[PDB]
Amino acid sequence: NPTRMELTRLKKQLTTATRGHKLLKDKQDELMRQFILLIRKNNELRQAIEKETQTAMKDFVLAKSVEEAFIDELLALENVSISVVEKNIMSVKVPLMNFQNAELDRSIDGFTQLLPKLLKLAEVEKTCQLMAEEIEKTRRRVNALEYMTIPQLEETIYYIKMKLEENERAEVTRLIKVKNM
Amino acid sequence: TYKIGVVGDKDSVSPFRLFGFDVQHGTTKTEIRKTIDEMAKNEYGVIYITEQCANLVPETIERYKGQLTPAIILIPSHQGTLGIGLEEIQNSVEKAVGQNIL
Amino acid sequence: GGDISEPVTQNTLRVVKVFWGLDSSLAQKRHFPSINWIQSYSLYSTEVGRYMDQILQQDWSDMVTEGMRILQEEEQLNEIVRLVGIDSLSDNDRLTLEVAKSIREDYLQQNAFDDVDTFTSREKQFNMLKVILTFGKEARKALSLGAYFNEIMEGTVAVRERISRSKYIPEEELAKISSINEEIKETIQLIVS
Amino acid sequence: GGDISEPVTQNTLRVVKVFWGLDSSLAQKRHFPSINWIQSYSLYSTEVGRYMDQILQQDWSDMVTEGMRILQEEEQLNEIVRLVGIDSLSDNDRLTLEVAKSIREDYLQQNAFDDVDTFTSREKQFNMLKVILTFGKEARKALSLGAYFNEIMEGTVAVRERISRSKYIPEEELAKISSINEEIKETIQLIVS
Amino acid sequence: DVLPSLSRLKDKGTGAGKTREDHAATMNQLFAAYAQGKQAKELAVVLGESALSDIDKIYAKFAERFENEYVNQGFYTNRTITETLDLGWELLAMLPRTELKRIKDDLLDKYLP
Amino acid sequence: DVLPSLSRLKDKGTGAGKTREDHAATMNQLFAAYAQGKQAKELAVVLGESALSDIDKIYAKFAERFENEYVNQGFYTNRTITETLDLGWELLAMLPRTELKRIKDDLLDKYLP
Amino acid sequence: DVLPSLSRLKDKGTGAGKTREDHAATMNQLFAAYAQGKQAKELAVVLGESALSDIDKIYAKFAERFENEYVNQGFYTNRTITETLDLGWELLAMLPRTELKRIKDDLLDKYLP
Repeated sequence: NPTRMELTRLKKQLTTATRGHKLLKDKQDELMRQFILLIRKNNELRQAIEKETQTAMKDFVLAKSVEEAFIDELLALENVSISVVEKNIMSVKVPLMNFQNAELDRSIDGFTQLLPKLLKLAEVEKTCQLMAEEIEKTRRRVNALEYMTIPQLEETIYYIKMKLEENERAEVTRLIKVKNM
Repeated sequence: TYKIGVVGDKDSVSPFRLFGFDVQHGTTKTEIRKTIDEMAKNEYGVIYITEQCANLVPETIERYKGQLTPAIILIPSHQGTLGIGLEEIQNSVEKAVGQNIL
Repeated sequence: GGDISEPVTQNTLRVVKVFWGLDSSLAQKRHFPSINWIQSYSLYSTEVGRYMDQILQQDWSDMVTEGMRILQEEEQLNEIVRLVGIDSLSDNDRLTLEVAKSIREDYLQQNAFDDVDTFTSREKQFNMLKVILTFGKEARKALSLGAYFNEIMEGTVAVRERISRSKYIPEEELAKISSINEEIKETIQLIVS
Repeated sequence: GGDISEPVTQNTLRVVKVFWGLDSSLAQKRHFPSINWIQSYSLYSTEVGRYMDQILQQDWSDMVTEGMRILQEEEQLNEIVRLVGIDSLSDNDRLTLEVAKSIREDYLQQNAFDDVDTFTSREKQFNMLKVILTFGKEARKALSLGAYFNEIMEGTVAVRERISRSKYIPEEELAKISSINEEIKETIQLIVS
Repeated sequence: DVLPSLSRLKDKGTGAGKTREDHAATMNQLFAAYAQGKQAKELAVVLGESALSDIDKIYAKFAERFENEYVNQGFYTNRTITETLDLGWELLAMLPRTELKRIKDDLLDKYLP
Repeated sequence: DVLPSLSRLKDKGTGAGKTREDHAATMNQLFAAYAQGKQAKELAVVLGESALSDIDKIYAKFAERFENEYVNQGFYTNRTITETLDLGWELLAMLPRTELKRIKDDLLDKYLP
Repeated sequence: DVLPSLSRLKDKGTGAGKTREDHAATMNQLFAAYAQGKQAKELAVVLGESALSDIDKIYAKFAERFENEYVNQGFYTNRTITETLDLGWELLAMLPRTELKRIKDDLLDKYLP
C-alpha cells in the first residue's frame, strides 16, 4: 500500500476532491439564491389563492343549503387538461403548465376565476420542490467530500509519507550494519 | 397532455367537476392514499387536495415531492386550512437557506 | 498515537481472545469506560452466551445480540445523519437511534466513582438491558400500528427518565427496575389510543 | 505487492521495449487479460501501426490512437465520478463512458478458454474495432443533431448486443461483423427522425 | 471475499462430466455481477440510493443477496455442487438477460428461469 | 481549549478548605454546558440558525461568553480562585435552573445569582 | 506538459532582434488561457454543461486546440519561430479581445487576426 506511486496518486485525488468541493459548494449557494426568489413567489401565491379558494367554496356552500338533486344534475355535463413542458433552471428540470340558479350561478364564475392562479400555484410550488431537492442532492455530495473523502485522503497521505520515511531509515540502518560486516 | 385530479369533501370540491377534473371524495388515510397512487399511476399532471385529507397521507405526498408529475397541491376546504401548505413552504426555507427569508 | 497496527498490539491480538479497544474521542465526550463498542470484540461471547442462558434461564444471548445489532445500525445511521441531517430519517430509523442512545448512556456508560454505579450485578445487568430493549420493542410496534415517532417520544418522557436512572437502583431493590417494563407497555399503548 | 518500483521491474523496463502491466483490480473483476491499458506501453506501436496501415489498407494507426484516447478520457472522467457522482455528466461524457465500456468489455476482454475467442486474426480485430468506433462516431453525430443519450441507447439494444458478441464470430464469417456498421448507421438515423 | 480469492486449478476440474456444463460461465458472470454490484452499494451508501443508475440499483441488490444467501451459508451447511449452481442461477435471474454477456445463448435458454 | 484539556489529579486540590465547596459541581456543569454550546454552534454552521431549538440558542450564546469573558482574561490579569468561581456562577445563571442537572439543589440555592 | 515545464533563461533569448516583439506577451497569454481552459473542462465534468458560460466553453475549446494543434506538431515537423508565434495568435483569436489581458493593445492591434 504505502508506495511513492500511491502517494503521488492520492495527492492528485486530494487536489481534485478539494476543487470539486469548492465547485459544488458554489453550486449549492447559487441554487439557494434562485430558490429564495422562487420560494417567496410561492409563498405570496399560496397565501392569496388560499383566501380566494375558500371564499369561492364558502359562496358555493351557501348556495347548496336548494336540494342535492338539482345540484347533482348541474355538476354533470368542457373538459380541461394541462400540457407540461420541461425547462431548465440551471441544472434542474422544471415544469411549465398551461390549460388545454342565481346564487348557485355566480359561485361558478368564482371557481372559474380561481383556475389560472391554481395552475400557477401548482407550477411554482412544484418548481420550488424540485429546486429544494437539487439543493439537498448537492449538499450530500458536499458533505461526502468534506467529512469523508477529503479527510480519508489527507490522513492516508500523511500516513504513507510517514511510512516511506520510516522504511528509508530502516534501510540505511541495515546498510550501516552490512558495511561493518 | 396530463389530467387533473381533486381530493376533498363533497361540499368543497364539487364545482371542480364542471371543468372535467377527477373529483374524488375520500375521508380516510387508506382511501385517500389509494386515490393518489392510482392518479399518479394514470399519469396525472396535478392533484389538488384539501388540507384535511392531506393531513391523513403525509407519507404518500412526500413520496411524489421530488417528482415532476404529479404536483400534489394542498388547497383549503370551506372550513379553511390546517396551515400545512404554508408550513411546508416555511420548512423548506429553513433547510435550504438556514434562516427565515419569507 | 493510539495506532493498534504496531507490533506489540498486533502480536498480542494474535494470541488473546479479548480486545477492549479504548477510545480517545469517547474519553473526551465523558463516555466511561472508554471502550469502543464497534471495534472491540470477545471470542468468548458465544460460549459465555450459552453459559448465561443456562444460569439465568433467560434468552440473554439473544438480548446481547440484539443490543449490538442496534449499536451497529446506529453507526450506519450516524453516517447518513452526517451527510443529509437527522430530519431525513424515517420514524423507524429515528427510533433505532434513540434506543442506541439509551444503550450508550443508560447501560454502557458507567461511573467507577459512584457508590452504586461502580458495580452492577449479573442479575441487575439483565434487568437493565431487558428494560432498555423492551422500550424499543414496544415503540417499534407502536410505529407499525400508526403511531408517529414524535408522539412516542413526547408521551414517554417520564418512563425514559426512569430507565436512565436504573443504574443507580440499589442491588436489593431490583424489583424497581423490572417494574419499568409494565410502565413501558402501559404508556405506549395509551399513546396509540 | 504489485509495486513496479521494485528493482527487478525498474531495471527491466530500462532495457525492454514493451510493458504489459498486469493489474490486480482487473483480475478481481475477472477482466482478462488483466493488462492495465493506462500503465502499459509499447515502443513498437508507431512502427507496427505503419505496418498495419499498409497490410490492411486502412487508417489502423488512427483507430488505435482514437481507441486509446477514449480510454484515457474515460480514466479522467472516472477520477471525477468517483469523488462527485454521475449526476452532472453531460450526454457527450456519458457517450464517452459507453464507448470506453464497449472497448473494455467487447474488445479488451478475451477468454483464452473459448474455442473462438482464444485467438483473433488481424482482420477480425480490425472489423471489431471498426464497429466499436463507428457506434461512437454515429452516436456522436446524433447528439449534435438534437438526439438524447437516453434515446440513442434505448433504440440500439439489439445492435450493441451484436457488437458485444463479435468476439465469438467465426473467422470464416467475418461478414457478420463488418455488416454491423450499416446497422449502426441505419438504426441511429431512425432515432434522429 | 470472493473478489481477491482465486483458484488456479479450477478449469480442468469443472464442467461437463465433472460438475456441470454451466459451471464456468456462471462463475464468470457471478464474479462480474458481484464486482459491479459491490461498487454500486458502496456508492449508494455514501451518495444515496438515488445516485445510482436504474441498472446499478439492480446490481446493488444482487451483491446484497449474493453475500447473504450465496456466500453466507453457515459453517455446518454442506451444499451439493448442483445446489450451488442452481442457486447461482436464481441470483443471475435478478439481472436483465441483456446484462448476462459472459454466458452464451444456449446456456441461458436452458438454465435461466 | 478546555474540551480536550484535562487534569487527572484535580480532585486533590479543590473543594472546601482548599478552594471552595462549589468548585467541583460548577466545573462539571460549566464543562458540560460549554460542550453543548459548542455543539449547537457547529450545528448552526452546517445547517443554519433555524436548525437550533430555543434552548440550543441559549447554550450557543453561553459558549460565546464563556470564551470571551471566562477563558479570556488577558496575559497580565491575575484572578483569585474566588473570582473565578463567582464568574462561573454568572455564566451559569444564563441557563435555566432546570438545565443545571449536574448541581444539587443545596449548592444552587446558596450560590446561584 | 508546458505547465510544469520551465526555462529560467527564456527572457534572455526572446523579443525584438532575437525572435519577435510579441513573444513574451503571447507566451504569458497562451499559458494563462491553457490553464483556464483546463479548469473549464473540469468544471463541465463536475457541475455539468449548465454551469458553463459562453466564455467558459471557449476556453475549454482553446485548451483542446492548444494540445491538439499547437503542442501536438509531430516528431518530424520543423516549425520556424514565426510560424509558431503566428499559430499562437490564431489560437488566441478564439478569445474575445476583452480576455486578452496580458497583451497590450499596441501589439494586439498589430498581430490579432
